[PDB]
Order: sequence, then C-alpha cells, then structure tokens
Amino acid sequence: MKKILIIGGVAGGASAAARARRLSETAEIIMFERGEYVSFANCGLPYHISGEIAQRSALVLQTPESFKARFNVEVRVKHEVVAIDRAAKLVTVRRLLDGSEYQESYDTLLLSPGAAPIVPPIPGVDNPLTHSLRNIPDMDRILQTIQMNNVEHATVVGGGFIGLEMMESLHHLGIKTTLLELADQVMTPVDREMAGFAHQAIRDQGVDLRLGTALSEVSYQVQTHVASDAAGEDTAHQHIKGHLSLTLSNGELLETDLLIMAIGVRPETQLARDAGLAIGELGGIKVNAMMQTSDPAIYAVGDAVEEQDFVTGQACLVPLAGPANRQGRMAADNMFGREERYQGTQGTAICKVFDLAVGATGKNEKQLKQAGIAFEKVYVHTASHASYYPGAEVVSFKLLFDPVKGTIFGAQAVGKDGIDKRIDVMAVAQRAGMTVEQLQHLELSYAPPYGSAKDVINQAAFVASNIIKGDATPIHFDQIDNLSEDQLLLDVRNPGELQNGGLEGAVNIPVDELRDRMHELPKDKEIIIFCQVGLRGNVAYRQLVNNGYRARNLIGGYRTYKFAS
Amino acid sequence: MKKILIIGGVAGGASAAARARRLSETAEIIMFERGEYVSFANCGLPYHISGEIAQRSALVLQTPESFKARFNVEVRVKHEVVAIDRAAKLVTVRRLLDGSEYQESYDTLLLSPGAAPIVPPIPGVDNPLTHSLRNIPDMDRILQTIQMNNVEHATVVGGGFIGLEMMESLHHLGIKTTLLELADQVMTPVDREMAGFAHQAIRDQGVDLRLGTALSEVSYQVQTHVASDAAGEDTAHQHIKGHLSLTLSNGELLETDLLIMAIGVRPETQLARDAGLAIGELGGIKVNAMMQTSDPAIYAVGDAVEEQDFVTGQACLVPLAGPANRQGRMAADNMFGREERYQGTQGTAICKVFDLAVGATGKNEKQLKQAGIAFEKVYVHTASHASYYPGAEVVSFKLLFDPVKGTIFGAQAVGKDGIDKRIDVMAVAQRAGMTVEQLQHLELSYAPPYGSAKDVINQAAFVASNIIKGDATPIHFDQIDNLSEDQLLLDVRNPGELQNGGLEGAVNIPVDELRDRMHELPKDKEIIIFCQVGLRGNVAYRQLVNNGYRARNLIGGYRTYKFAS
Ligand SMILES: Cc1cc2nc3c(=O)[nH]c(=O)nc-3n(C[C@H](O)[C@H](O)[C@H](O)COP(=O)(O)OP(=O)(O)OC[C@H]3O[C@@H](n4cnc5c(N)ncnc54)[C@H](O)[C@@H]3O)c2cc1C
Ligand SMILES: Cc1cc2nc3c(=O)[nH]c(=O)nc-3n(C[C@H](O)[C@H](O)[C@H](O)COP(=O)(O)OP(=O)(O)OC[C@H]3O[C@@H](n4cnc5c(N)ncnc54)[C@H](O)[C@@H]3O)c2cc1C
Ligand SMILES: CC(C)(COP(=O)(O)OP(=O)(O)OC[C@H]1O[C@@H](n2cnc3c(N)ncnc32)[C@H](O)[C@@H]1OP(=O)(O)O)[C@@H](O)C(=O)NCCC(=O)NCCS
Ligand SMILES: CC(C)(COP(=O)(O)OP(=O)(O)OC[C@H]1O[C@@H](n2cnc3c(N)ncnc32)[C@H](O)[C@@H]1OP(=O)(O)O)[C@@H](O)C(=O)NCCC(=O)NCCS
Ligand SMILES: [Cl-]
Ligand SMILES: [Cl-]
Repeated sequence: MKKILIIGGVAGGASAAARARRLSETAEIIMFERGEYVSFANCGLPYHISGEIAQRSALVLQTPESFKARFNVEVRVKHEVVAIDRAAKLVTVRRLLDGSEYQESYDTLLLSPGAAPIVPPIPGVDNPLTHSLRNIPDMDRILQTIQMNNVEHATVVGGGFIGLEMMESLHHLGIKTTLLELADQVMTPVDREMAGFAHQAIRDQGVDLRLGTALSEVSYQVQTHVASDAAGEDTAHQHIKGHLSLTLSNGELLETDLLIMAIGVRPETQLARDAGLAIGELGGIKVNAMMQTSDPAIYAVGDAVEEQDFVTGQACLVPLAGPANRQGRMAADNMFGREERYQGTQGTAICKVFDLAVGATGKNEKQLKQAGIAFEKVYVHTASHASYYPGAEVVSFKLLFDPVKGTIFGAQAVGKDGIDKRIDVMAVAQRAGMTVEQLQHLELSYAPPYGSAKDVINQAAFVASNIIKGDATPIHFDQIDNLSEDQLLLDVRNPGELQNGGLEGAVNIPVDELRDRMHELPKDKEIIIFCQVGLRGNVAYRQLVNNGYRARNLIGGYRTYKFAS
Repeated sequence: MKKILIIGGVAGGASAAARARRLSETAEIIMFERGEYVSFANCGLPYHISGEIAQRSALVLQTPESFKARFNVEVRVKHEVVAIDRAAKLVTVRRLLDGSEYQESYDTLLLSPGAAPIVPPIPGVDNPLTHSLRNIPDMDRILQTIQMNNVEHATVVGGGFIGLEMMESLHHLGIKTTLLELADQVMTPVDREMAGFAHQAIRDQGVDLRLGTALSEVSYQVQTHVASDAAGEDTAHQHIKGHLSLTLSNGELLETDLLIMAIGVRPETQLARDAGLAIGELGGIKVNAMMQTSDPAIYAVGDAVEEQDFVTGQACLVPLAGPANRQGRMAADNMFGREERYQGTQGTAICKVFDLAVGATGKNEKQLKQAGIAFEKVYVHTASHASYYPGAEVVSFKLLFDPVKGTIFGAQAVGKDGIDKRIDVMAVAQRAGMTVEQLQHLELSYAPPYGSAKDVINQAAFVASNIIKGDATPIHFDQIDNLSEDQLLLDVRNPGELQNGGLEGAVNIPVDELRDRMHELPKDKEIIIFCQVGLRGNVAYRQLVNNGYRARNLIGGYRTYKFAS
C-alpha cells in the first residue's frame, strides 16, 4: 500500500488527494495545510470583499471532515512542513497551535505550496494599513482595516489581475481609489494598444490611474487625536488607526487611508532549496513533463513550478487555477505509475474590468519581439452578435501569427460581451495546431441572439489570410505618423465622421464616391488608406490596387490608432 | 472583361457579388432578385414580428443603389430568371412589372435561389388565415392578419427552428399558442432526452405543446356577423377576418384565429432540373467541393444545394446562413480560377427557447444508429461558471464518440447560460480532428464571472476517457428500468433528496456513509449505482470496484433519466 503525503491543500494538492483515492482504496493519504482551510476559492476573495459574493461560507468547498467521510483522506490543518529529509524519506512538520514538531514517513511526496506575494524593498512598507491578498485571513485583515480606519481613499499598486480586482472591489464599496503601475499599461498579457480600452474604462469610473509611476517610500503616521462628538467636532471622516503618506518616483506626495500591494507572486521554493531539489532560472521548482522534481519520489505542481510555454517550449511562470487543478490530478495518476505527460501552458486568461472583459491566450507582441520570433498582426472590431438584434457590443480583437506558415502565436480580445467565447475558440484552435488559413473555415453557432453569419474569428482569419496571400498590404498605427514624400494619406470615411478625430493632412474621398472620383489621386504616389475600423479601407484598397496603384490599408483603422495613444 | 450573372441576391448571391468585385474592377457583375429586397436579414424576421427588433429598417443591410455605389454591381429587383440555355450561355429573364422577357449572356453563372417552405397535402390548407415565413412580404402578411383578425389564439405546426421562433414571438405578443409536431420532439438536431429540457420550458410558459401529432384537415369559416356596440354587444374578442377549425390525427378539433405552417424547406431546383443539371437523392442541386454544378461554367451554393456531411462524407441538407455566406465567397474565388475546396458541413446550430438555448454540432444518436456507426455517449450537468459567484446556470451537455478510437461524432447542450460557447468549442475541436483523450487538455478562460477551474468541456472529456480506458462502466437511462436477478439497485443520494423522485426498489446508502456501510451489499451481485447527475455515483463506483465488486454508474444520473420521460 503506498503512503502518500501532500504539502498544501488547495488547487494542486486537494485535487491530487481526491483523484488518488479514486484510483486506490488501499493507499494511505495525508494532506498538510498550514492554514485553517482546505479547498477554498482563492479566486473569490476580492468578490467577497465587495459583497458581490454575499456569503463567507460559499468560499469553502471542502472541509477536513468532508475529505475524511468521502475520500478517507486524513487532512491536518494548522500543520506546516518545515523540512524534507530526502535520504530518510521523512518530513518534519510543526503544529502551529503549540510549536511542537514530529516526523512523518512517505513512499512519495507532492509539493503544492503555491506562490507568495512579492515583498518590495520599499522603505516603511511594513505597517498596519498596508496589506497583500492571498488567503482568507489576508481578506479578513483587509476587511477589518476598511471598517476600523473608516477608509475613504485607498491606493492599489500593480495593474495585474489581482490589482484590478481589488481596485474594482474598493470602488464597489464607495471608496475613492488610485491605481499605480510602473509599466506603461495594466494587464501585461495584452499589448499596450489593447490595454488602452481598459485605461479609458478605468478613468470613466473616476479612478485616479497613474501609469509609468513607482511608489518610492511609505510613511505611516499614527493617529494621536481622537475627535469626538462630546468635543463638538465632526467625526465622520476621521481615521483612528492612522494615515499613509506616500512618495512617488517623480517626487509627488499621495495621501491615503489604505494601501494594497498587488505587484505579483513568487514561487514557494524554500523547502525545495533546503532539500537540494533543482530550481529553474525563473526561481520556480524545475519539473519534467510527468511533474517529477530532481528526486523521482517527489512531485510538484501549481504556482510553485516552472512550466513549458506551449508556443515556444521555453520555461515560463503562469500562476493560474486551471493548470494547477489538472496538474494535481495528473501527478496522482503518475504516482500510481501511469506515466502521463503534461502538454505545456498557453497562459489562457481573462479579467473583469468594470463593464469590459480583457482576455488573451498564447504570446503577445512584446514576448515575440523580445524572443526574435518574426510575426505579423491583425485587428478587427466586429459586433459580438448580429448587429440588427439588440445588445450587440464591439469585440476588439487581436491575432498574432507567422506571416508565412500561418502558425497561430496568440490572441487578445476586449469588449463588453462574448470575449470569454472568442478566447476559448482561439485557445482550442491553437492547441489543436490549426493555422490562420484553416481558421477561415470555422462553422460556429449562429442565431441572432448569440452570434453572426461570419464570426469575429472568421473576419480576423480572412483579414490575416489576405495579408499572407498578398491580396492586402498593411500599415500599422505606429507607422502612419511618419510618412515620406512618395506617400499620399487618404481618409475614406464620410465627412461627418471627421469631427471625431482624424490624422493631420489627409485628403477626404468617401469610399462610396471613390470609383468615380479616382483620377483625383496621382498614380506616382503610394496611397495610404484608413477608415474607422479597417473594413471600408479594405474595399478602397482593392479598388486602387485593381487599377494599378501602389497602396496600403491601416489595419484596425482609426479606432486602433486612437486607443494606442 | 469576364461577364458574371448571379441569380439570388441574398446570403449566397450577395456574398459572391461583393467578393467578386474586390477580386476584379474590369468584370461585369449583374445580380437578379425576383423580389423587392437584396441582402435582407432572413433570421431577424420573427424578432421584428414580436417587436424585439423594433425597426423595420434594421432588416435591410444593402440596397440596389448601395451595391451600385460601393461595388459597381448592377442589381435588378423584380427580375426573375425563368430559364437557363447552357449550350448557348444565355438566361431568359422575366420582368415582373410587365411579364416581358429578354435574354442575357454570361461567361460564368451562380445559382443561389434558396429553398421554399414545404406544401403539405392537407385539405383546406390554402386560406387567408394561414401563412408560412420566408421573406419580408410573408412577414408583413403575418403582421397584417394578427392586427386585422385581432388574433388571440394561434396554432404553429412544426417544431424546428422557425416553428419554435414563431411560437416565442406570438407568446411575446400575449397571444395563446399551440405547437403541433408529428415527431416525439421539438428541435431534431438534439436527441429526445435533450429536447425534454425544452418541452418543459415551453409548457412552463403555458404553450399547449402536442407532440406525436399531425394536422389532418383545415376548415376556414368566413365571419358573417360583425358585432357592434350600437347593437349593445361585446366587441373585444371578435375576429372579422374569420375562424379556423382544425382536425388532428387523433380526431380532436382545434379552434384558432391564425395558423403558421413551419414544417421545413425544400431546395429550389426547377431552373436546374429544366437545364439538365444534376440533382442528388435528397432533391438538392448536386455540386463538387469547388461549388461547381454538372456544368463547369455554372456554380451553385446555399439552401438549394446538397452538401458533404463533415463526419461521414455523405450528402445532407442543412439550410443555414454561415455556410451559405462562406460558400458564395468561395464561389466568387473559383470563378476567377482560384480552385478552392469547401471542407464539409457539421450542422452547428443554436435556437433560443424562452430562457434556454438549445445547441448542437456534428451527428446525433438517431443519425448514428441509422447509419450503423458504433458510438458511446456521456452526459454532464455542470455549472456555466464558478457556482460560488452569482448567476451561474446548469449546462446539460451530451458528448457522442467512438468508444475505442475516441473520434468526436457530435455534441449537444441545453441551458440558461454559456451554450453558444460550449458548442463553438466542440465545433472547433471536431473540425480540427481532436479526440476525446485530447480534449482533457483544453486550457480555457477562467475568472469567476465567466468559467470554472475545470470547464463543462474538461468534465465531459474526463467522464468519457474514463469509459474508454475501463476506469468507469456505464449504464444508461434506457437500461436501468430492466435489471435481472444478478443486479442490485443502489441510490447514493442523501435521504432528503429521495423526496423529488427516484427509482422503485433502490437500496439507499448515501456516498459519504458508503465506505463504512459497505458490507451491507452482497458481493455476488453487480451493483447498479445512481445519484442526481452522475458525479457522486462515480465516487461510489470507484469505491466498490476498488474493493472487488462488479458495478455500473448511471451516466447523467437521475436528472438525465427524469427528462427522458
Ligand atoms: C485574489 C486572487 C485571485 C485569483 N484569481 C484567479 C482567477 O481568476 N483565475 C485563475 O485561473 N487563477 C486565479 N488566481 C490564482 C490561483 O489562486 C492559483 O494560481 C492556484 O490557486 C494555485 O494553486 P496552488 O496549489 O499552486 O497554490 P495555493 O492555492 O496557494 O495553495 C497552496 C497551499 O499550500 C499551503 N502551504 C504552503 N507551504 C506549506 C507548507 N510548507 N506546509 C503546509 N502547507 C503549506 C499554503 O498555505 C496554501 O494554502 C487568483 C489568486 C488570488 C490570490
Ligand atoms: C425565419 C427564418 C429564420 C432563420 N434563422 C436562421 C438562423 O438563426 N441561423 C441560420 O444559420 N440560418 C437561419 N435561417 C436560414 C438562412 O436564412 C438561409 O440558410 C440562407 O438565407 C440561405 O441563403 P440562400 O442564398 O441559399 O437563399 P435565400 O437567402 O433564400 O436567397 C435566395 C434569393 O433567391 C431568389 N430567387 C429564387 N429564384 C430566383 C430566380 N429564378 N430569379 C431571381 N431570383 C430568385 C429569392 O427570391 C431569394 O430572395 C433562417 C431562415 C428563415 C426563413
Ligand atoms: C474540488 C477539488 C477538491 C477536487 O475534487 P474532485 O472530486 O477531484 O473534483 P470535481 O468536483 O471537479 O469532480 C471531478 C471528478 O468527477 C468526475 N465527473 C465530473 N462530472 C461527472 C458526472 N456528471 N458524472 C460522472 N463523473 C463526473 C470526473 O471524471 C472526475 O473524476 P476523475 O478525475 O476520476 O476523472 C479541488 O479542485 C479543489 O479543492 N478545488 C478548490 C480549490 C481551488 O481550485 N482553488 C483555486 C482558485 S479558484
Ligand atoms: C453583406 C453582404 C452583402 C456581404 O458583403 P461583404 O462586403 O462581403 O461582407 P462583410 O461586411 O462581412 O465584409 C467582409 C470583408 O471585409 C474584410 N474585413 C472584415 N473586417 C475587416 C477589417 N476590420 N479590416 C480590413 N478588412 C476587414 C474581410 O476580409 C472581407 O473581405 P474579403 O472577403 O475580400 O476577405 C452579404 O453577406 C449579405 O447580403 N448579408 C445579409 C444577407 C444574409 O446573409 N442573410 C442571411 C441570414 S441572416
Ligand atoms: Cl471602416
Ligand atoms: Cl450526483
């Protein structure tokens, strides 16, 4: 009978524990968790903060006693593993209740410790008004400061998903908020010009967003003076637990009631470095594709481990829940000798940003420029369903691919509806190895409430494949401010549309009058075309090229240019 | 120049005509449409009847004048092609206004004439209160009877997509409705036990639904008496345009103010039969995969043409707008010599049924049995996003597959949320050639407002792969009422649930007490196991099989069984 020990009782480890029991009734299974709870909803925590998850009880999916009754697994809460002795096959655990220790033997071990929020070397950061959010007790501490310091202004630092969901939760509660990010964008899985849609939705809601900005120093000032109604002062905007004074990278001062630090997570590697297990160059535990670590008796999975990038095959860190549940179930397999291989990670993700969703899968343009992978890019801005049926919303969509083989590198989407469906389709298509050209032949669901005769994805294909075939020639948003004396700029929108914004120096010929009015444009210039989203631009480009003109169409049209600035 | 003539100015014909112009400015393009409108939204028609789509101008996407301006195509409204002389490369054209006819020559011709509603051989069916729905003027006639006949009760015949949409539209107007279907189910793209979810939701809204029934005779009675207020009569529930009395196949009479006939459509083939063109055994125009008919200078696409079934490679009839628009695009390519080949049709479809959507891709169980293909099926009933975040809904989902090769045959889903996204994923997965074993590694979008750590699709994959690998042994809803003396029925729900329905003779041991209570079950019988959905049943199965019992799990649990009756 195999004695199995599991370190961590959440997404990785709880999922191996239940799987391993279905596989064998004879094994001994013991799962350690240093916290009070197992199988809690990490992803739910900012939503319980704002009240959107009304019921604390809903964040707890399994208990020690339920794991015992259903799966016979002995789960020990408030028990922290403090060492692994590999030659002996024993682990030392500490009982947090009283600080005593004992040892336990294993036949095989699974490490599933996750990743801890990043500590930044900021003077004065460590203080009673400053918190990071990983678990339920972190959430209760945040709640308790909100109540007790009567929070009216708050600052979040970092524009990744945890930061944006804290920001949104704080705003749900009536709190005035400021978000700082050092980058020139929120959410880094999406490129800069796609993040612009998010920046404007965030500023439309009264949030003070400051990009390109760092937090230099934190000054915590204890409240010395308790105002009171018996002294006849105003006690409504009082903060009894103190005040934060922040210095920013540009010497400005920001006064605040609460600071939340959401600048990312680092893998939990201390038990593994202390036992001599291999660490990768990203600082995560190194595992083979069977999820085994340098020691064949020891497995690891989840936030703590490095994975293989699906597109490139290189190491990457991607702390998401999906991969961690399916890795733990596969480790349980392999611990009974199935020899199953995990198939790489795409980084499929999505985040709510007030009324928008922001979604992506595979590689963005920054990661491709930086690894020297040649690529091309397309944008469309296409209704989430038939436009003649109410509630349709613009889906802004980006597609990164190899301009020659048609390989799918990545996809990004942004809008108020149907983004979770476009990113799922592209995730499936890429994982199954489809190329752009094949994307053209997708037969998706169409009735008017749900979709359109040609889907967002079909239109993106045709635009990408037209470039690959040489039936289209592009000019991107970043090239169009910089024209040469051989290029003539041409706006093919209608004249009423021009008061929304255009580009300095365009001649205006509306697409519907172009055929007739053509001789107006000299054939000794490369005509550089744009419309609102790139579609009327394409029509104009075909008429010009069909009559012997040299031409280019701005992909994404003015809408992509305008959100990119 | 190449001279191109198109018959039909809707989904197939229009898409060819705009594409053909982006390919060539020197081509001559003429498109004939027998009616008043080109590029209308067929699919929006029932929704404008209900007022959903408020504006009669939202149904019109291009005009003759817009197609002249944008694409220099000459469109001729109220011109019907009445003959094709293939040998001469001339068509004969009748001018509606006049009845005058002329000839027009062509280098290449596209037939995209659509499919007309089926005429049933029913005595008295042709009358002023009875209509089917193909185009804008069909729609205007329906609205006009509704108004003029003060419609308070109506009958719809046929339970496919148009029937179900007209029934919803009429209910949305406060009209009492009856739906009659000869089959034992609405929506034949999904099997009978999936349609039961739809049967209940339609009777829940007070629609009088009569399955297994036909309409044998229609008797139309003019109204002789005009009730008047001056005569001191109630004028409120009068129908001055008359009354319908229907006789059904069981001999019952049905009294109604309006009859809608939605029993299917049949390809327009008369021009093609008259010209000598080949026609398949299903009665559609026969084409190769480049969209060319038995005459190489003549192309055909859309509702009029038999297609190649993706899964089996045989002929099928599938009148849907996605296919029609992409085929007409491709036909234009081919006419300029690109030799592109379509790739088969999956029959991806979705229909709104009150708050449910009912969707499907691939083959159903009916079509598999009939064609003698060996298959297996799984069911799952999984929350549409993390059920700890509000608004999550049950997605009932069926997967059809090859139990040894893992080939994906079909998928079906019904429920209040997220059905479009599940069906698009499976349509992507099957068109790309993925197997059920590969679906287990799908990495989808998860954030609590949208998805779950394991999606509906990961769960279905795991359940089916377990069967394929011999880790599960299924019994289905249609076998469980049998049972021999070698079999013993076990219900592993909690006692409290037996309250909502069960199976007679079951011995109740709840799964969380089963490990301890298990000596109660004798080893010399195969234990036949059931819970609500099949998830707890799986866990009970693994416990018994792991202790040397013979066992089966009821796949889909009691839920799937309940909705099959
Ligand atoms: C606020 C927030 C929102 C999130 N939103 C999403 C989302 O929307 N979508 C998504 O895909 N992902 C999301 N995630 C990330 C997701 O929570 C993780 O990626 C997944 O939980 C990783 O599982 P894990 O088992 O590796 O680690 P964890 O869930 O962190 O579990 C590890 C457990 O190990 C315990 N432990 C560590 N060391 C020891 C020790 N030595 N002895 C005993 N116990 C130990 C810890 O206390 C911890 O409870 C979110 C995370 C947070 C914090
Ligand atoms: C009420 C309704 C709801 C629908 N909903 C959906 C849905 O939700 N999803 C979906 O995928 N599909 C739906 N459809 C079906 C979809 O509309 C068809 O699949 C598609 O329009 C077929 O395109 P087509 O070009 O073959 O035919 P059509 O669009 O019917 O166009 C053919 C044209 O040919 C003309 N014509 C015929 N013969 C001649 C001739 N001799 N000379 C000149 N003109 C001629 C006709 O008058 C017609 O206007 C719906 C259809 C209806 C009727
Ligand atoms: C819940 C948890 C304990 C896993 O328990 P589990 O019993 O493996 O999980 P599920 O409820 O998902 O059940 C899956 C099993 O049911 C089976 N199944 C699912 N639906 C079924 C159905 N309708 N009929 C038959 N079997 C079904 C599956 O095949 C699977 O079993 P398998 O792995 O042996 O193939 C673990 O995921 C967890 O603790 N999650 C919460 C913590 C977390 O993930 N947080 C991350 C941040 S949100
Ligand atoms: C509208 C209709 C006339 C076709 O016109 P169309 O110009 O081909 O159609 P679209 O608007 O979808 O445009 C697609 C073209 O724009 C291009 N495109 C789409 N978005 C683009 C973008 N933002 N930038 C550059 N090009 C873009 C596509 O590549 C494509 O050109 P291509 O075929 O040469 O590759 C025909 O579809 C129709 O009449 N529809 C209504 C009738 C109907 O289908 N009803 C049946 C069921 S409701
Ligand atoms: Cl445009
Ligand atoms: Cl169940």
